[PDB]
Amino acid sequence: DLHYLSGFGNEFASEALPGALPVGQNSPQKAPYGLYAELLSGTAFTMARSELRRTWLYRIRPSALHPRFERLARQPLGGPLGGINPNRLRWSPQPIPAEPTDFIEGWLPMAANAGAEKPAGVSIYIYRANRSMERVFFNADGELLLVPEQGRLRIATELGVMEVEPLEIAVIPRGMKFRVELLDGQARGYIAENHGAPLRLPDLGPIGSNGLANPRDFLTPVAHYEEAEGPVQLVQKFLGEHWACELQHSPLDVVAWHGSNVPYKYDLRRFNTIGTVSFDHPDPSIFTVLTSPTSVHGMANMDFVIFPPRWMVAENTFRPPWFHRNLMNEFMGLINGAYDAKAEGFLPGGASLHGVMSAHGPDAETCEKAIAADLAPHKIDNTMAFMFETSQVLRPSLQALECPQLQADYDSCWATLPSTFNPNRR
Amino acid sequence: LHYLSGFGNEFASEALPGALPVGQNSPQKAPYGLYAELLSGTAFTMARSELRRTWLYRIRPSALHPRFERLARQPLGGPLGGINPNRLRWSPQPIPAEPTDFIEGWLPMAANAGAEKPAGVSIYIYRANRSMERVFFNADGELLLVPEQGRLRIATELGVMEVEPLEIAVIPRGMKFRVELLDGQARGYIAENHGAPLRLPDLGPIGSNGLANPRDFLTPVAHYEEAEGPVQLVQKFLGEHWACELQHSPLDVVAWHGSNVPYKYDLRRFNTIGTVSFDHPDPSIFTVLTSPTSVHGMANMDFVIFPPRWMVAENTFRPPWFHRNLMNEFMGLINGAYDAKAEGFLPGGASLHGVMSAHGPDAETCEKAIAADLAPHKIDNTMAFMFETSQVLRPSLQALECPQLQADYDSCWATLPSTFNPNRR
Amino acid sequence: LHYLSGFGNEFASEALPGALPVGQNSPQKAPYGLYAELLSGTAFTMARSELRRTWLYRIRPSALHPRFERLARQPLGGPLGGINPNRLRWSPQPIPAEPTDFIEGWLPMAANAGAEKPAGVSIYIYRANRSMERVFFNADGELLLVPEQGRLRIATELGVMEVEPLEIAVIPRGMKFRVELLDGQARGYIAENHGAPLRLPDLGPIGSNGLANPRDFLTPVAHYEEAEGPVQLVQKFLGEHWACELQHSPLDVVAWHGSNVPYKYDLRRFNTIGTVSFDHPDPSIFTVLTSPTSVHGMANMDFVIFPPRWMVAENTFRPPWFHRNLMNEFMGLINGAYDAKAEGFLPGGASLHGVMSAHGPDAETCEKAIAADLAPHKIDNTMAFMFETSQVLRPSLQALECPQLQADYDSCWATLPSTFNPNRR
Amino acid sequence: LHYLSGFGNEFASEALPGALPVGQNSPQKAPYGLYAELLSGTAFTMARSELRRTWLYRIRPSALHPRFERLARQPLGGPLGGINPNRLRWSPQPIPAEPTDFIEGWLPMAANAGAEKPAGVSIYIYRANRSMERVFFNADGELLLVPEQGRLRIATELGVMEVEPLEIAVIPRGMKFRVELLDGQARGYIAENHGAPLRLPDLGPIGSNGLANPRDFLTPVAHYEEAEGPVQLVQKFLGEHWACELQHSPLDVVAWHGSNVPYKYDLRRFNTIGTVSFDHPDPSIFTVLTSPTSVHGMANMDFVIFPPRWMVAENTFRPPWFHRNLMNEFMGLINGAYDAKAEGFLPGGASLHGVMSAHGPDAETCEKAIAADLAPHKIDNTMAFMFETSQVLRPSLQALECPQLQADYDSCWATLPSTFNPNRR
Ligand SMILES: O=C(O)Cc1cc(O)ccc1O
Ligand SMILES: O=C(O)Cc1cc(O)ccc1O
Ligand SMILES: O=C(O)Cc1cc(O)ccc1O
Ligand SMILES: O=C(O)Cc1cc(O)ccc1O
Ligand SMILES: [Fe+3]
Ligand SMILES: [Fe+3]
Ligand SMILES: [Fe+3]
Ligand SMILES: [Fe+3]
Repeated sequence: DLHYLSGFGNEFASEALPGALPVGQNSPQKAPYGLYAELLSGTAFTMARSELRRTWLYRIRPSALHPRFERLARQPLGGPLGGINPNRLRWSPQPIPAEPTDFIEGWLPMAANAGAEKPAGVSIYIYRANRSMERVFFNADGELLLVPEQGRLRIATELGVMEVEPLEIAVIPRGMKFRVELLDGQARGYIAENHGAPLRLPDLGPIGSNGLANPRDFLTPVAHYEEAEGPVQLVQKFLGEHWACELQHSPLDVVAWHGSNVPYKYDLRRFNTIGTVSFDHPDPSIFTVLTSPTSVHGMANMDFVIFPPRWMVAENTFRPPWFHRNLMNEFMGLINGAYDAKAEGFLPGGASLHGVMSAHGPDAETCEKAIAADLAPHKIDNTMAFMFETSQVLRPSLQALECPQLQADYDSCWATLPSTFNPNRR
Repeated sequence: LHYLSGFGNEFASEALPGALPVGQNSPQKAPYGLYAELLSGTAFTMARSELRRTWLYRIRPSALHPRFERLARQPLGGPLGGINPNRLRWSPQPIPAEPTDFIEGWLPMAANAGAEKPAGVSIYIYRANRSMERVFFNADGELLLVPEQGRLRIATELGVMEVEPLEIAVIPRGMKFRVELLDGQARGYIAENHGAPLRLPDLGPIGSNGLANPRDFLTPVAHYEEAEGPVQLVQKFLGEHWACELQHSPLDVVAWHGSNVPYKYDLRRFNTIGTVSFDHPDPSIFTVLTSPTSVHGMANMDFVIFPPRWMVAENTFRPPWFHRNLMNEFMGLINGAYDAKAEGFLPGGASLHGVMSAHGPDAETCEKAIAADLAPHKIDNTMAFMFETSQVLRPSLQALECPQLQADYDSCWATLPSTFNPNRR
Repeated sequence: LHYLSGFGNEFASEALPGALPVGQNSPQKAPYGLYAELLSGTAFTMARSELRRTWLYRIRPSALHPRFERLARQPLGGPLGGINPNRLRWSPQPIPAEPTDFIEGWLPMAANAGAEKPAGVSIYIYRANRSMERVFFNADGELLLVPEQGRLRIATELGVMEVEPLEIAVIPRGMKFRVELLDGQARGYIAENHGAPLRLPDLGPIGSNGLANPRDFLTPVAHYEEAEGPVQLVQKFLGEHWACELQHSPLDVVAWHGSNVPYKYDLRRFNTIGTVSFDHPDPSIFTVLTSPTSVHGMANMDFVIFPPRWMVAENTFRPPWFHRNLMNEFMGLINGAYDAKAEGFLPGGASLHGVMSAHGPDAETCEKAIAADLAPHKIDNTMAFMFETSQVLRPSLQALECPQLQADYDSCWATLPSTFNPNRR
Repeated sequence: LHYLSGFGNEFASEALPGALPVGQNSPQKAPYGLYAELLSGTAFTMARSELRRTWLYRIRPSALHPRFERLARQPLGGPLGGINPNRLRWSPQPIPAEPTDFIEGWLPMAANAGAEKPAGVSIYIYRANRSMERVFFNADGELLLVPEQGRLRIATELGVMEVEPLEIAVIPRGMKFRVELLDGQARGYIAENHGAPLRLPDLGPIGSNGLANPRDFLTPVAHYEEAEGPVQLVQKFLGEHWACELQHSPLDVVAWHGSNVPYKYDLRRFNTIGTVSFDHPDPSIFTVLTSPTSVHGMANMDFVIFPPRWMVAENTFRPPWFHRNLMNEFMGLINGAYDAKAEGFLPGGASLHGVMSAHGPDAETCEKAIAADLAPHKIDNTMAFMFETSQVLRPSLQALECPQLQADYDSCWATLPSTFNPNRR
């Protein structure tokens, strides 16, 4: 049923009725089908064209037709930041709550660059839901990157419907209205809420003009509108708060649209993974799928990086990640299988945080196997881990620090590292 | 009053002949026994196009002052309002009965940050009923002033300028000035720019002429005062008023040269660019002045106007399109009526449409425009404007409790009908 | 003929279902037994916004060809003309009698450099009376086509597009095509771009919409030929036509994806921006496409048009102002009449005003515009354009020797009167 | 021989203790009575990342020389060849019988410009059968040397380095050196860079390690000659050899410090990056050194290698894709065989595929690569490379008439079969 349009960054055009898009202009005095033209400006008007995101919508009712928004009683993001804590942290998977919880009600704040009330940089959540949304929602605080881990989602957006399963990702532009339906009854996955410059493909450098995530594989849904008359709740997230009003129509009433500010999805199984074909262990920036820049050239707001099935051929090399201390902040999760660097304790749905200059690296067991291994071409398979790497430090929420799922002795995973130093034998 | 023209020029003005040193900035014995002082409006190391600095030749160094002390009267110390995503509209602000000079009468409307940590832009509406009997400088930012009622006579260190409704003036951060109310009372708007100084927009395809022409930006000529007697010196620092008493007038600059200057501009001289075919151009096209960030293309704020202009778009919906925006749109009105809003938006009024809030023409403007007979139409007798900021503008507590805040703004859109017919393109 | 819309898109098109490999570019065994081939329009390492590259899935690789040999017929061999700083105007070019297909009919008009050392821009007028019975590619640059008389049907590697006067078309460097004349004969203008590929201008204050809207740029859908038999393949290299003989059609691309594409654009769809107040905006404001240099702001060439448009400027001299320009202004005319010239400038004609040559409205146009009663006037039924280049344009020997070159173009300004009266402001 | 390590370092080396002035560059009385001399490899005002300058402390200043005089023997005086778009391949070059030292033996293969107006890049193959009994510098550009047969002992102003096949060496413009042939004869390739100095490529997502690691670039330590006796000093200027005679050694630098240095690099140390999944990455991914232009992303030339490497791409056509390129591809071979060409391409040989020429794997390689059953495979015992330039490479007349030019290179692609079946995905 669902068709998609391909090509990251494209000026797309889609209409659900023939000729619904005005021809040769954006704002006819009398629009086709008696629709209303509406502009969704995702960026300042004066961005360089390469950075412009904006979409013209031709819709049954203007978005401006809504009564006063009011603050909902139920607020999942109102918990305070946790205390200062430099420790290396790891969480076991999050259980799905018993009480009714839809997609937006189910975000568990893990760690963020700032407090919810003054969004900046990145905010990280784990979502757990057991109901489809019976309302429509937009996020005024940022762009959303969704990384499903358990259960498929059907995401009905203003520009059309997309379905996403684990091993795929989805991105929803700031301000865009959507409704998240659960195809498998319940769902769990990771969210990076990006409050800065929109995610986009990394500069490829010497990799050139193809590879990593190829832009042909980024898919955007085709136009689709609803005509359901009767009360519909519109919720927006603003400064961390859920506010709502009630409409008497469906706000997913866009019959046609054209432009570049679009929801999209991507299948990580399609990543054109580049790595070493010789020796050593490349910097994990080499696995970058999407990135959000800052005004500081080369220092991202965040990089979305993956660790996929891949060939390991490095000769005479310590193949797992090197022991590491980073200016950046490293938040990892796991979609399936096991991650190469950690023998036990890092499960799908789990998470780790190694903040600025925290000493990390492969655990004792992994290290021991790696040095002893007899090296031949080896394909890592049946796994997908990822990282949200942020320039700003990630402060864990109080909820996360108080989480029963917060493992108590993560530090022990390094505790048995032996000295093997012998100044007498090079 | 005489003026020097040319936005961004290296000016030179002297109130006494030869008062400027010739061929250097720092003579050992300066003409007329004046003191050389440097006002660095930017870091020393800015590229030359970004540099703002003025050399002052003055009777007493600004360094001659006793300790500043916090004033009890603090117009800008009120809290920030609570979180509120709603579309907001305010009726004109009445002028207070209590004695209130220019600096005492800034009503905080909305700001990117709390007054104690200035960042981005702070927006105010000023109301005053007294001329200033003292001198003031703002350590927190550059001031953009947009008079709505009443003329201002502004005595600055670099000289005197007068501004009336339909003109704007800008006072650089740290520059001392004193505001006289020529008409007894005054009301207008203020954008306080805590970021990169306002400048002319990059014209892109518009090229090398158009919009605000640089020849129209006017700076006053040198004028000094020789009052001996106690003068209060007030500064705004991190939101607070602090003061000391001097025994001389700090407006004692006999000559100056450089680029860091106060200036004025008559909005009636704007070379308005628009469509000459069809459709409705983005309102960035009406940009008068802009403050950039380190992110190319994304301003700290754009100052944009909606002036008398020709509407000629054919087969077009001529009023603004329905819109949702990353940026934050604060609109004011200097005179007349604005084309997007039939009623409720008056001179001295304000509207705030925050990031991604759904806005556009009201139901009435909509009906009329679709049924209108398209033909060249001169919009006249109006002047609206917008301060557009990239950071969200947080309404102050005062603005949210304001009797002038309209209770039923959302109702102006309430009667928009569905006209959809799936069976008729 | 179907098209794909959106300037600069990563497009994907297949003439057979699933002819595009899914999830990769280079399968070991490609669908349908096709061959993968990459056309790199730019260096691999360009920033993504500047990247132009298309993947092709074709019956035979382009590498399957015998040695190229120089043809005896060389339309572009003529030398550069002598040095001449004068203002030049040519009448329309007659179509020659002898058989002349599209590539045989380019009359070199003016160019930044000799044809054997391509640089900047080379300008031609094409005259043809035969469809091509061969396939062609230009190794020297991107081709901007501006038809003036006659429809073209252009069969490219990526598919077929048809172009008529008032439309333009661009064929990327190195891409193979064949031109069929739908009307028996054809005439038009060519800008051959040896520099950075043409693209949409930065809009500055115009914002995110306007001028040439990206949705209006159309790219053909995949289309392949299967005619076996002998086919001549010609390439232009350093000004010369070289050819080889193939035993298959080189237009055998069954599927493709990417961003290095031919496209067309309808100039009637141009969202024309201009003055809605007074004065006369810089003609850069009419920019459709632009080729930049490494010097920001200074294009290799701007392609600018002068379309139907409302003139409403008040108390203004509305025709172009008198002008001297660093840049070099080559004008053509697709239909109608141009606003700055009253006689002598006809469809298919050309004018050249080089670096610092004094140009402006002719005496007749000037006289009328000063005397006119001013009111809203719609310029209609006309399309002029300009190729504006930063490097000087050297007229060819053929152009300087042309019978179509007018002998007394200077005379059109000869009657400009003084009207200066120092006693009457 | 000892070396200092780290591409782009501020190095410091002295052959006598304390010969480098401490804490300054220009003492009034320098240690040991030496002369200070600055070698400015770049403009003074380059950003520091781009700066190359070396301070020398030497026995006599370089200014002590008689007038230079044009040599009668001119190795590079032959003209450019005619225009020729064809794909070209040459067999290895024989070494001439006549006495020919390093600089006498450069055979021009292809260049962006005629020797008299150096621009971009010039490519040569050197053949020599004598060591130099004289000293040489190149005013026209930086030299990248790629030995293929025979070892070199290169005495430079900054010290002595030894280079063998599989290593490269770079000598900065203007620096003096003398080449000794350790094996009696030598043959190899040269890229003469007339533009921005070669440097490490921006790594992009590869990040902060990989490709050529900076620690592996080695520079010789100070070494001076005290001999008095006749020495000929030759320079290449605008393509011509000019010489004067000294009665002392110009390799008399006792101490030096700075960043403008000769260096060498072992290609066997290249941290090769490639696909660990599928497809065939752009060969830019093999970049060792690059020379930029003012156009970001578009190199003057990239130096790229094809080294021993693991081939794991699954369900993939593993050899280079068929290709047409804006850029110009000159390939060479140091040892073994290159993956894309079954026969005809030997160590010492060369290919040129110019802008938009159709290239790709030969029919033999292609056929085999489609049929092979894929498994992990280490390509080994090979080293090829490419000089890829943005400007077109014109082959010299010498190279076009060279007996070693292969008469039927096009034949290698002539047996490419159609395998298209439109009725079978
Ligand atoms: O495994 C980790 O925790 C992250 C990581 C991955 C990698 O490839 C190199 C370094 C590193 O810290
Ligand atoms: O009228 C408004 O509120 C502001 C506005 C002006 C305009 O020209 C286009 C869009 C827009 O929201
Ligand atoms: O008429 C011309 O020749 C071209 C031209 C057009 C314009 O709008 C302003 C100046 C100019 O030279
Ligand atoms: O083999 C060649 O001629 C050079 C080459 C190498 C490569 O990896 C991809 C394309 C290409 O043309
Ligand atoms: Fe790390
Ligand atoms: Fe708006
Ligand atoms: Fe002109
Ligand atoms: Fe190639």
